[PDB]
Amino acid sequence: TRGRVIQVMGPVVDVKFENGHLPAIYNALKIQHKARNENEVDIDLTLEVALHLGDDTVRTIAMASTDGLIRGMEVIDTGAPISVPVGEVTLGRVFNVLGEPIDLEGDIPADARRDPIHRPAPKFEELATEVEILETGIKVVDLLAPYIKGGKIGLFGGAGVGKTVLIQELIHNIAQEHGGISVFAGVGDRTREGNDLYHEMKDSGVISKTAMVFGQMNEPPGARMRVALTGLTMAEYFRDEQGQDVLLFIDNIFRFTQAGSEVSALLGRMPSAVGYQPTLATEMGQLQERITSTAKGSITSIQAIYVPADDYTDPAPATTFSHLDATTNLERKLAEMGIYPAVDPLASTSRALAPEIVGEEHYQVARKVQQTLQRYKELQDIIAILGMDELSDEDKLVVHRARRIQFFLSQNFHVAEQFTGQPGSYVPVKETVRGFKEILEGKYDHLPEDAFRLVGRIEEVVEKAKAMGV
Amino acid sequence: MTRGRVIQVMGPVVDVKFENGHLPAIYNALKIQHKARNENEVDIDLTLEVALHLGDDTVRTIAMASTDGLIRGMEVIDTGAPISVPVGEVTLGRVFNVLGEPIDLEGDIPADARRDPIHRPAPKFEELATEVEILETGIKVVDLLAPYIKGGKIGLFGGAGVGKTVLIQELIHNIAQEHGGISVFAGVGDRTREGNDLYHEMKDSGVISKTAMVFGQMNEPPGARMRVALTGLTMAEYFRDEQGQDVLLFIDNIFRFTQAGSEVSALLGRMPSAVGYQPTLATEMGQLQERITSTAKGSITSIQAIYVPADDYTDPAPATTFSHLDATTNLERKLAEMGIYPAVDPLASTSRALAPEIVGEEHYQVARKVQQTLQRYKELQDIIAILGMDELSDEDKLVVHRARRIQFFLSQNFHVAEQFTGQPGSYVPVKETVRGFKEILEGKYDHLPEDAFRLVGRIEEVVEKAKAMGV
Amino acid sequence: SDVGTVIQVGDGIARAHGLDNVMSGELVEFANGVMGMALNLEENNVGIVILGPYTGIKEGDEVRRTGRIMEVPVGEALIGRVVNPLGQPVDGLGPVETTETRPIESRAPGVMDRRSVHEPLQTGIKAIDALVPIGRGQRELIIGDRQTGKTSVAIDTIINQKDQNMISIYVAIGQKESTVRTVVETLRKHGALDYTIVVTASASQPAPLLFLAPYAGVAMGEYFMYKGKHVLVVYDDLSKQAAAYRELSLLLRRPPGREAYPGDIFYLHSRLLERAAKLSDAKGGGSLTALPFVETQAGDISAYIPTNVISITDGQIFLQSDLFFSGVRPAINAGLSVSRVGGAAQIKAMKKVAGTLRLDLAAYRELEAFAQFGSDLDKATQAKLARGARTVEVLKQDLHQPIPVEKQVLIIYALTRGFLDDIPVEDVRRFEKEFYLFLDQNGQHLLEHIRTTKDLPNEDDLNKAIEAFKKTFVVS
Ligand SMILES: Nc1ncnc2c1ncn2[C@@H]1O[C@H](COP(=O)(O)OP(=O)(O)OP(=O)(O)O)[C@@H](O)[C@H]1O
Ligand SMILES: Nc1ncnc2c1ncn2[C@@H]1O[C@H](COP(=O)(O)OP(=O)(O)OP(=O)(O)O)[C@@H](O)[C@H]1O
Ligand SMILES: Nc1ncnc2c1ncn2[C@@H]1O[C@H](COP(=O)(O)OP(=O)(O)O)[C@@H](O)[C@H]1O
Ligand SMILES: [Mg+2]
Ligand SMILES: [Mg+2]
Ligand SMILES: [Mg+2]
Repeated sequence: TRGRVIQVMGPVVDVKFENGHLPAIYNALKIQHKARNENEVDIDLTLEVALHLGDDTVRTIAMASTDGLIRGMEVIDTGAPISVPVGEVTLGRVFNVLGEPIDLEGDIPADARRDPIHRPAPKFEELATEVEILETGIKVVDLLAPYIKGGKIGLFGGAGVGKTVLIQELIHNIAQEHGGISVFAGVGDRTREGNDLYHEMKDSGVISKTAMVFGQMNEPPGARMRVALTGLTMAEYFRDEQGQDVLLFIDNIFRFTQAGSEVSALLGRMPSAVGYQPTLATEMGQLQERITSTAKGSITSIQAIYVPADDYTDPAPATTFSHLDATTNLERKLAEMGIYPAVDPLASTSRALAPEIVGEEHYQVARKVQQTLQRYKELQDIIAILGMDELSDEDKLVVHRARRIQFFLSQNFHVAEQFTGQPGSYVPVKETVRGFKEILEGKYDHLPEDAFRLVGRIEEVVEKAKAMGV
Repeated sequence: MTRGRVIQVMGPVVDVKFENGHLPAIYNALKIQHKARNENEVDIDLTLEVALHLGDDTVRTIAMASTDGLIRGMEVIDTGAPISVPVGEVTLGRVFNVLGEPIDLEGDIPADARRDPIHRPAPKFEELATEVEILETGIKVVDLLAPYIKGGKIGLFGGAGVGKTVLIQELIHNIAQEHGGISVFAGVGDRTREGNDLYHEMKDSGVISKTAMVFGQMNEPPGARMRVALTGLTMAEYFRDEQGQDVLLFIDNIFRFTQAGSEVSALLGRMPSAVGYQPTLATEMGQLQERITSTAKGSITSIQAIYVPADDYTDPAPATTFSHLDATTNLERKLAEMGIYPAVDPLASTSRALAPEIVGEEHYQVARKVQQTLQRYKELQDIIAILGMDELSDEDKLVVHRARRIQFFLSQNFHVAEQFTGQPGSYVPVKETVRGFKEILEGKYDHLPEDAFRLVGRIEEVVEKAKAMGV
Repeated sequence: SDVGTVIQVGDGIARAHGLDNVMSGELVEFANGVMGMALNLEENNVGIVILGPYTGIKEGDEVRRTGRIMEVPVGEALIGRVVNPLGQPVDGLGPVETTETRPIESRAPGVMDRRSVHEPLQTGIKAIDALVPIGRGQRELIIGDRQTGKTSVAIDTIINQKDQNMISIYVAIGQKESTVRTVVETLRKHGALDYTIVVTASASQPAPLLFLAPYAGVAMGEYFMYKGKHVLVVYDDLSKQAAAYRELSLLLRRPPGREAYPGDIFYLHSRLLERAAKLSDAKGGGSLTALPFVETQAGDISAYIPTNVISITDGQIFLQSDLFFSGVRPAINAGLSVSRVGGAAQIKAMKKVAGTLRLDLAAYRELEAFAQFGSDLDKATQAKLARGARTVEVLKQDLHQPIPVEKQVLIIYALTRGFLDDIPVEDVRRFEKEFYLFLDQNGQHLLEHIRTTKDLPNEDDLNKAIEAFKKTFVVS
């Protein structure tokens, strides 16, 4: 009971299994062939099943390029979904979508258990709703949009704003804070960044308690689509057996939505909206709903999103926005201003900025900060085109402190070691919230604004000025 | 058995069923001769061009004249070759239909004449030449901002009603008298009125002796409209190769070739593209345009017009043909409504001949500095609509001041205009053009009223108008 | 068996019966003698895109199977010639002795094999080399409207590679064949054509030859990179390649998508654009930087081809038509152009001056966007508006006159440190002209230290040099 290939149309293939032996949907298939003659080409290729057709035939998608496929090749049926090896063995390694290790360190044995990629989501009975503030050590995120365990978190931006630099600073700070497993998925990631990140994590020695999944842009669209679910199935083993908080990072899900749109067009369905497939909310929900806090522990996730043209009504961002618990917006104007990670104080929102979850002082502090920056945002054009001396002395006070606040949300970073070389550091929550209480009190208003860039404490700001001698 | 039968008709398209082993090649031609056998039928002589095979010996064909009357089981003959045009010395002074038969009442072409295929491969990279120099033509804007190229493709782009044919007629009045070379004028998508008006214009000036002409018309079925462009080009090709004279080619409207393809493609049976066009837009349009080339053997200069389907240039058929043209003129409706003629877009006119080597430094500096003032004037038009003129200062006041005058002084009284309006026309030398626009940019004549600069030839004529208005 | 009969011949495509053992992307040869690239292996008939002229083929003809797969000729012999994507000479000058052949389609280098991009690709274009830097191995889009400056920037790149080793290539897709001739003679006149290959597919060519042109160009580039020499590939318009794919797929009856582009387009371009690399010292230290171009329709954005390519490439340059007609040349918008690799690629001297220049120009871009309409502003803003206006005027440049990096850093340094306040905005393009002559009449040691050290000279002597020139130069 092995199938035979009967059409090829690029990524799509058709296989005519003998009836009585048809695979399920989302099942997996192997081609291994060695060429009989000189003209032929040796092939090792896997396919996934995507819908059934009229008689015996099944319509499938290919995870490696179909070049060299004859008609009438034998297809092996695995009888199961794409199976990913799960265990502690995967700590430190880099994998492809099918679970083979890309790095040359070694090969996972056949004897180990492997878990299916596709599994039903958490039920209504099993789910729970704990609330705890996740101390990330990033001065904007901890002050103005506090992250929470158990939940989907979102980073929205254009291109080249800091999304990957920031995701690296997260992975490093969490590896210092806890020996909690991390899984990183580069879904449709440029093969260049994969080299940068693998060597940065090997050279800072952060990789001992992490795993990595990659699918590059030069992969078929189906292989770009299924890479996020491999990362899910790995993080799910660590929660269910080890029972501890296991972060899942996804490098950009915009490529994932587009890979689904291209697969639907190859399957011959009819577009909608700006050409996205019909089943946009379904597929994305299927992914996003597994990220949860059931009774064993957590799988809190931090994801980044490309917003094509600074208009957020495009289907992929708009469909994503409902699922996310807390979202911070990255704007290129601040990144080019050289204050980092570029996150807008006014446009960032979270569920967790309420006194019952975060804390009484934290609520009063954050709302004073945002009111100060909002009053600065409406005062700059008068400052530009009337004389700056015309601003009232109370508004002049709001100006002076808004300058300091805007700079002191910048922070010196371990990931800057590659780009600029400086050491950086980590800030616990208490020191962020107190330092901003120091900023808002105003006794330190004598120290100059230039000092406040790229620092981790108000004592560091005193030191930098001290070098300047202030 | 080389005779066939029509099996299906579908308008312009017809489907023949030749017996096995005698299928014609693509682009061959087929003849219909049918005796009107009974009191019900209509006699016809029609010829068909093969455009696809479709298996089981069927071939799909485009008719070259209206299909009213055809019957299932009626016979079709095979010529054996492409639509064959009679060419040589005797062509000059004659007017042909698309098939190569004369319609001019003068007579019929001797049967001994060599007749040639219309479909042949384009000239190769080793054969071309690039020695580039100005086709100086006296049209004030085209002599300044987008100088036309001797031996180069020239393009006129505009919407319906903006002024393309008046510009072509001024070009024939200025160039075709002095060129000293064979001119071919082909009408594709042409009004029959303009065809008669031209034939009388050419006889009244005697110019008809050297030139030859091919016509199709708006009332023709699409296949004829497509294959007129190719029949005209085959004539110009023979004269520049065998005789070696410089040749001038005019095509009246080349968009109608692509549109006729759009009509007949969906019936042929191939899926739409970006706005209903056939799939093979750029390959077949490029195939035609890559033949019209100035090899070393002898130069062609060719002046074309393209109707933008609406006032939208982002449409596929204008978009594919903007690449192929060395010098392009954009005619825009908004200027024409202001009464500025010819309505030439100063900012969007592009030509390879602009380059300090080709025009010289004095002429270059002026083309760019004039485009710079008009582009700043577009920016000021918005802010003056909010704040008013009273709020601008210095460099913004003088741009609106000089951009009005320059925008009017690019308008000229054509020698062909004397029928639409009582006026006499002009011819302006390049030197008077470059001095004139320099003098306006310097501001020597800033005191003259902006009314005076409209529809004028030289700055001396503007001073004379302004004197009569009381300066 | 492996001989088959043709049963359609329309439109530049065919269909055939038989050919049981056929493979996707195989070559099959017609009785006429031209050959085709099998591209849909459907249930009972093979789709066969036809290379060369198709007019001779008729139904009932026979196709034989070549057994080979698509391969390109490669050697040192090609350098200095103009060649067809199938590999034939089209320039005169006779045949080329290509020692061996490489496949058109093959796997790219893995994630481990590459290294970080750390050495520059100096272009000579002041606004790029300062504000949007390129490093060897980087892939960067230039996207703009028609007649804005895509090919002039490409040619300035190929012309500047005389001074630093680069086996550059240039691929022309769909072009008017007389424009290709004007380009080739421009490369010959500037003395630059003997270290580069030019590949031409003209507009007349049948559809598959437009489609396969960048795949064969990169197949030529990567051989030199495997030897270990730096390489540069330029694709003169990728959008025309995408259109050739659309027309080819629509004739093959494949389910369409947005616009009508077939759904495979993003994969097809990623197969092209991810072969570019910077191989490790274990693999030889080579490079293959690539510069694709896309022509956008009317300032269109968020369209299908531009968003695909903008997602793939590690940076993008956006050219503006309304900038060009306002006198900035080559027109480059600093606001919308980004380089993810930037900062690392630059020389250390450039890193100091170009980093601050980005800050200055971003700050004035916003202040001018609103406050220029009002006549009079705050003093500090009138100063920042003056510095921005001088910055854009000092970044204007001529055509086919690359400026060496040594004299770029010295003009940008003169700009940022504010030595140009005394001089008027109109006179600056003459301040540059008279200064670079002075800098070759005096200051050769400064340039020599920068040439090999990559390092900014001592600030005392640099200021002494600029102050002396400001004694010589005469203000209008
Ligand atoms: N130089 C000119 N001087 C005066 N009037 C002009 C001039 N050019 C064009 N016109 C006027 O504008 C119109 C131009 O008519 P024309 O035959 O050029 O239309 P068209 O653009 O050729 O149409 P189509 O695209 O269908 O061929 C007429 O009303 C004509 O009188
Ligand atoms: N740096 C420059 N300074 C002045 N003019 C320039 C410059 N670069 C290009 N140009 C001008 O650009 C025009 C042609 O542009 P170019 O030859 O680059 O075509 P393009 O804009 O790339 O469009 P296409 O891709 O269709 O060729 C000419 O007028 C040329 O002088
Ligand atoms: N702290 C920092 N110091 C210096 N440069 C930085 C810093 N953060 C970001 N950058 C620069 O900005 C770039 C941002 O690009 P990135 O967000 O990594 O792109 P992508 O998200 O597409 O991978 C970095 O590659 C680097 O060049
Ligand atoms: Mg990224
Ligand atoms: Mg007309
Ligand atoms: Mg070009």
